[PDB]
Amino acid sequence: MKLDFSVAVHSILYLDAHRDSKVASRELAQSLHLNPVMIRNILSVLHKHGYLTGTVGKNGGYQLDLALADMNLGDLYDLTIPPTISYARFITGPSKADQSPIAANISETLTDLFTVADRQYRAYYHQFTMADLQADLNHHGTFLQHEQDSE
Amino acid sequence: MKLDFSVAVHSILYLDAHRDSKVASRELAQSLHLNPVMIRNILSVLHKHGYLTGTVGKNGGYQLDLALADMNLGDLYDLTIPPTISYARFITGPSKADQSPIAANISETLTDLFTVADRQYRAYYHQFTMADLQADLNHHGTFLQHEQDSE
Repeated sequence: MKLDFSVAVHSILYLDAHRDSKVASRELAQSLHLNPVMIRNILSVLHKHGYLTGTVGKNGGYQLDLALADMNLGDLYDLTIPPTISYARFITGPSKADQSPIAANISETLTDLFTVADRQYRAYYHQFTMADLQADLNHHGTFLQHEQDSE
Repeated sequence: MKLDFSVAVHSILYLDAHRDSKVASRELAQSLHLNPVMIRNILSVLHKHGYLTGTVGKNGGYQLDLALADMNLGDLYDLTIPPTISYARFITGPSKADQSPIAANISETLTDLFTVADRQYRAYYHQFTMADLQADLNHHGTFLQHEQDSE
């Protein structure tokens, strides 16, 4: 399901190359090298949130008529890979009085740790747009250079 | 397997509370609420890398004789959850001439994107030590306050 971000990125880029066209799921799935059943949900999510138009029926399909420069990459990431609230699967000890100091406190400490860390991760993508991503696709090493420049 | 970080954190904290003792896997597993078979590997990894001593046999077990202040949290994170090099499972298109511009370039662009983002994530933990983590366990909200102070 973390594949969803790439499905969205790849689909937006594909639609940007074919702005004169409605593109059905089957055509997008060919390009993404996926079963349509596996991308249908993401295309629907992008449609519902205003990324894509989506006419139904014969010769219907998805179409992009907005600018990549207006699509924050972090907004896209956050939509396709929504933030975790519960980190319980990654935390040891008990679940929710004679808890040991460690057992009683570990879940709240790690939850805060992982949540802050995840905000720092997600902050990275918010610096960029889909136009930056398209820039990198055309001139490789652009993200790597941005990292060097920041360091 | 991302549970491994918490297993290591929790085990180090447990051993810090019992520095007069050798603690066998069975005792640690009781505290972590895990089967010993599931923590044996991490305790071995921590031992091999100098975190813990580990005498074998009757009344043997693990023992901590180093300072939490000397254990970088990011070093620990990186050891227990090693960096991904291949992001192929999270990337669409083809695998490694008539590739479309998008298909030919997406894997390298997303790989760079995800790799840089992951360095920014991992940088977060490198700011702290196990003594900071123990501080938060005893006074909750310490990591949250550090985030506010940074903002």
